[PDB]
Amino acid sequence: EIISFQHLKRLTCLKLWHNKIVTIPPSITHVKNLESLYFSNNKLESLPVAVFSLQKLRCLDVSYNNISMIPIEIGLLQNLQHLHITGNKVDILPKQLFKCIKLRTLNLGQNCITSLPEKVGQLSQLTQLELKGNCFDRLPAQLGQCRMLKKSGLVVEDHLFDTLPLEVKEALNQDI
Amino acid sequence: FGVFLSEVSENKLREISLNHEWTFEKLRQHISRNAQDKQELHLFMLSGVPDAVFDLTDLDVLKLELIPEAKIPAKISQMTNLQELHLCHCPAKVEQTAFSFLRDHLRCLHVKFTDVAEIPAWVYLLKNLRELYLIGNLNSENNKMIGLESLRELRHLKILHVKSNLTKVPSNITDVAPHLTKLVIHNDGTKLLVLNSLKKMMNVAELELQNCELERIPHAIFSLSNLQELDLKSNNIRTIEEIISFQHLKRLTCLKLWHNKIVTIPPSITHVKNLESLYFSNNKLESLPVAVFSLQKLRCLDVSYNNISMIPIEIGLLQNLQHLHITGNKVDILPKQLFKCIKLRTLNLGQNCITSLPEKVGQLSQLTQLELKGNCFDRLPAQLG
Repeated sequence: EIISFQHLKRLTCLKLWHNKIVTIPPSITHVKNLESLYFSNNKLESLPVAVFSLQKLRCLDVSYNNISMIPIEIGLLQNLQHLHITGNKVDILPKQLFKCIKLRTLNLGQNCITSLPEKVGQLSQLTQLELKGNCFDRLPAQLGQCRMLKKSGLVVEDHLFDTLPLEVKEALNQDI
Repeated sequence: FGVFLSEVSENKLREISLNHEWTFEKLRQHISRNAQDKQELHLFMLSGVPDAVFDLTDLDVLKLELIPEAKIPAKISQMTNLQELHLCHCPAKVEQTAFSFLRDHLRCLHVKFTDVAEIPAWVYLLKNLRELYLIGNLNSENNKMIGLESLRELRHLKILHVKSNLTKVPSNITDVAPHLTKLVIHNDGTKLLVLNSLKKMMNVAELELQNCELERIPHAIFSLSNLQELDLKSNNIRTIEEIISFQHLKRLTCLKLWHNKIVTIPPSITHVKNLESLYFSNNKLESLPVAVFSLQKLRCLDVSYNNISMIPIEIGLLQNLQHLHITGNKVDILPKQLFKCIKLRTLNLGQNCITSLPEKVGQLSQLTQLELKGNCFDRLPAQLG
């Protein structure tokens, strides 16, 4: 009962997994000091829509799930850090994460993504972006603007090391 | 005296001995590999496993080959940087208290090289696997039944891989699983395949049906919308299939097939506009391929292992090609437009005793890999320099 959580407003890192989570309630406004939430072993398809009320979160509760998007709360996340958006099917990803810079882990399995715009080349504070399962053969130029970050999940082969020998080759060769 | 006949009492001494001489000083100096630190150990000789091997903290992969025994306690819960484990002709049926940290953190394996009776079962039901390596396992149609609901259901399952069996459908009703992205199978015997796969496995980015005897490609493969394959290596592909389904699937980006019987390709190869990497070999061709100069995205020239007397005037296509490969021919002439491209990195033209090179090779100053065999090799001009 989240009216009790209105008096328990200092739950800063709520964590709970290995459970029967159907969905999350909309009253998660009632915890302002919350700065990180992460779950696992949850069954869903609908999007968590009450996330933009809480401005402080740095982790997402999105492992062992079934999801098709990241929701419209993307415009207000700035101080966030962790995205283990894993167990999904989506190709599109919204062009929003050039605004937020503090996020450092895109631990995103199961996404055969196609495009990675300026949002992937803007985040200097990031250093990690996991992906397995991909076309991995579009390989955009914004990855050339990624020398501040170091390592991705699977992309380091000669498919990216033969496209664009001036941007990404000089990037991932001056980095090491 | 009757003590020394009982074999379990001798198993006691071999277990105490193999715990004895594998100290930390001996075992921890043995670890060596480059990408991941695989603990090799002579496990065919090791009848019982050691346990001081669990006292090593930078070990993330290791291999088990020909064990009689089964020992792995929850002691390796502490060194939970492990993500995959090789087991081959190897059971380990001790696993109740240790099931949870391998259920979560371990996501991959090499469970190959068994029969169809001694098959580990816990690997079926730990819900967080990503890549399966199940080869050398002679899966008959009574052995199709061992593919059950949990590996049908589970989350992260990237790939699986099957080799050298009588199999034609190991478990393709698994296809509701959300990460089938590379399905690779070996040693087909027939041309039969199940229709449930392509309309429910909506997510394969690769497929490698090596060592088949088909000439068929699934024409109904249009449902899966992000695919970069057609691979049927080691197959007599006589004439290729209906390509307007490949016009629907214009997102074919890495099409490659060889050890084949390609006569010619129809001009529907223009239809895959998003095709950047393409390499063939081992096919009989002398004719000039027609529609090849429409593939603007290209990076490789799929003309390996076929003779050519006159290469076509199609090098006005190659703005951004990256690799040559042209092998087994006799030609001495090449047109001028190769100074258009600066993108290529391999002069890869085997078996051409060509005369010399024009000014266009001075285009490719940043190039570092040149390949030929046989030349006039007497001019060798300064545009190479």
